[PDB]
Amino acid sequence: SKELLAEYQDLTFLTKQEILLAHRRFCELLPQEQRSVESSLRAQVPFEQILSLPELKANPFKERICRVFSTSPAKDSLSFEDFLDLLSVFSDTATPDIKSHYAFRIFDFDDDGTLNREDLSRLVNCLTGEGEDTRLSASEMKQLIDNILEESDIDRDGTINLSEFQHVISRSPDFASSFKIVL
Repeated sequence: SKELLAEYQDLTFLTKQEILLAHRRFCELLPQEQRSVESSLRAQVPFEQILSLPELKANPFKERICRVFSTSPAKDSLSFEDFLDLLSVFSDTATPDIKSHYAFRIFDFDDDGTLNREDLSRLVNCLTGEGEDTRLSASEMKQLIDNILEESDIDRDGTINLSEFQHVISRSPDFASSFKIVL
């Protein structure tokens, strides 16, 4: 995390200065839970330290973004190698397929390759239950999940794979192109 030496697997769209600027962002992000002595390297940066700054509060996808970036167990989360590989997906120069693959992984909670009906409900409820979702506004998406899955499940298993997601979302890849960062 804090050193630039030990086995950095980063096949990525960032040149030598873009990595140095992103390393300075990761350095400002690093020190509150380990405040002065930087002891736990491939473990911090955590969701507590991502939640630390102003506009990471009513963004319903910030814990989803953290989980696709690294994570697996709680508190052992976004190391610097994860830190570069992630924003490389949103870099200018990065391909529409790696951005549509990231959009699939926001809906695919357990990362097994398939959007199940429960994981599509839990993602869409995370963004829709913010500005007063009353009982009819909850029932409209709780009925429309089953009907989106019934129509997009072309292969038969009752669960949306990456081929069936990209048949609805990016067969001509227009939505797949619109995922750019400012670095």
